[PDB]
Order: sequence, then C-alpha cells, then structure tokens
Amino acid sequence: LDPNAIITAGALIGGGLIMGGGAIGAGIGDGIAGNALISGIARQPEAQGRLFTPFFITVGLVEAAYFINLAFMALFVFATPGLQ
Amino acid sequence: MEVEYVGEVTLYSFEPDPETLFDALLPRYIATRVYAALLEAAASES
Repeated sequence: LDPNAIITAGALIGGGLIMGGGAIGAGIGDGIAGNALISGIARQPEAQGRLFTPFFITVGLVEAAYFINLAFMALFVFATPGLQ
Repeated sequence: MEVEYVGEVTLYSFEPDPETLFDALLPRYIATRVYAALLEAAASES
C-alpha cells in the first residue's frame, strides 16, 4: 500500500467534489440569472441593451467562483499538496 | 357592455392582477359614462 497511491486517490476524490460543487453552482446560478434576463427582455423588448450590463456582472460573480474552483482542482490532481 | 375587437396597434404590468383591476375599474367606467351623459344633458338643456 504505497502512501502515494492513497494520497492520489484522496486527491482525485477531492477534485471530483470540487468540480461537482463548482458545476452545480455555476449551472444553477447562470440559469437563474438567465431567467431574470429572459423575463426582463420579454416584458420590455428594448430593455435588453441595459440588462446585459448587470447580467454579465452576475455571470462574472458566478463563473469566477467556478473557475476559481477549477484552478484548485488542477492543484489537487497535478500538484497534489502533501504528496510525498 | 359588448366587445368589438380592433385588429392590432412592450406590454403592461398590472398590480395585483388584471382581473381585480378590471373588476374594480369597470363600475368606475359606468359612473364616468353616466357623468358624461349628465353633463351633456345639462349643456343641451341650457
């Protein structure tokens, strides 16, 4: 039972959890923001121009987190902290 | 009151909902028509 094997399995599981959480959060948050945008445009077709400015912000604040998660997942699998 | 439809012309938002507003407004319309008729009658009487 090589220590590196256990550490790598744990790192893979941790990265899986990180990406699962990131994907759930990103998908649902983007869906909710898009729901807001779609309803706003449906009510006021010409408001779309001014609805992208907040929408994008929201998307940022969502995707940022997701992408942050991504970075750390790459840290777990490749530069596995604590691996000997 | 009967309804006659005109072919065609951002939609409106109604609080709380269109049904209650319509129910509360239609009697006001009847009163408005009665008042307009009364004013017309006064002018024609003069």
